[PDB]
Amino acid sequence: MADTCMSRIVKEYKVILKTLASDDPIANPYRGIIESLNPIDETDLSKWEAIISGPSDTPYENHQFRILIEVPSSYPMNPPKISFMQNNILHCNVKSATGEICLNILKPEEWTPVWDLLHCVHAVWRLLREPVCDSPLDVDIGNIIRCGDMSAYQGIVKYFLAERER
Amino acid sequence: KARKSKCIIMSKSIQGLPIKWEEYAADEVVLLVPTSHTDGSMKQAIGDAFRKTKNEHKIIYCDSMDGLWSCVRRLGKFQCILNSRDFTAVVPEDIGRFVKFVVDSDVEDVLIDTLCN
Repeated sequence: MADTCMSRIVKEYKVILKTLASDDPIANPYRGIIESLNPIDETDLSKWEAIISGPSDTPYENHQFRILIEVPSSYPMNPPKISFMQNNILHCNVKSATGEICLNILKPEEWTPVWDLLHCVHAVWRLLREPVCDSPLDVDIGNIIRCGDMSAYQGIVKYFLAERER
Repeated sequence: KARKSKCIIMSKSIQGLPIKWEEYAADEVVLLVPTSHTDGSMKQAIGDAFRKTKNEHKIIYCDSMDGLWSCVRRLGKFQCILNSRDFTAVVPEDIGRFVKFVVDSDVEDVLIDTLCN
């Protein structure tokens, strides 16, 4: 360790504030992608929240999503646990009602202690551009895209997002 | 008082009903248009009435039946209204697990009655 996890996360906290404090796209490659990323309560760096914006040319365009990030006491040896809010998005790889996410770089086999929260939140964003509807957490949204029905895919997602603002 | 949430499958015969859509556009309705079985795009007046109150997002165009019935499943609205005669089993055996009340009618009084409550 709870020692080296804490120093790692405090390094990251500085890098994060410095990165996201800029509107210059070389220091900040995450402009318009990650709107904010901070720990929910500063006495507890084990819990964080993030806001991303939907990637362009997807039905997530022009909407924001809040993401919860749990850092286990064994970070960065194990990945964080990342999820959406419940009933906040509809995606092949998200179990909507729980917000659970299936993201490959978070799996034992694939995780590198080199990746950080920024890389994990970016990868979640990347997932809204590039779904993997072949092993889906949401099997009905999976079945749409696996049938190529792009009109239904864009319609249902836009329906869902518009109706969420209401 | 309380109308029930609705999933409405907009085949030709349903598009043809004399319904003042401005009146239901605000409600929790979803319109699933089967482009597979419609000869093209949905009638202008219908699109115009949802558009007028910014409920245009409640119209969803579906390039396939499988895709359409996946939408019905996921949205889970109380009622599901369709006329399976514009498609000739049509309704997947599955549908009653996600939906409370299916109306599959051929009769104008019945369809109008459940849409207008």
